[PDB]
Amino acid sequence: NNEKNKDIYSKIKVSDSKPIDESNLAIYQKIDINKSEKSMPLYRECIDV
RNA sequence: ACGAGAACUAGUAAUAAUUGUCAUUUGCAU
Repeated sequence: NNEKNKDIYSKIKVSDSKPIDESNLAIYQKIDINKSEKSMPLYRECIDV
């Protein structure tokens, strides 16, 4: 419940990732999943499963 | 025909000699 979590932000440190080789890269469409499905006109590249 | 008249307070040598504008202190927490 935001217990001074902004202060602990400085006391928790995350290093960046190691590289991601291409073969795990693929393109996906944005899907608006509601009771009837709809597509978003553009795509986003994503990391594969 | 003046207790007068002559007569460079002159010559030699410097501000020198050893010293550092240094000693610590994250362009930092989203």
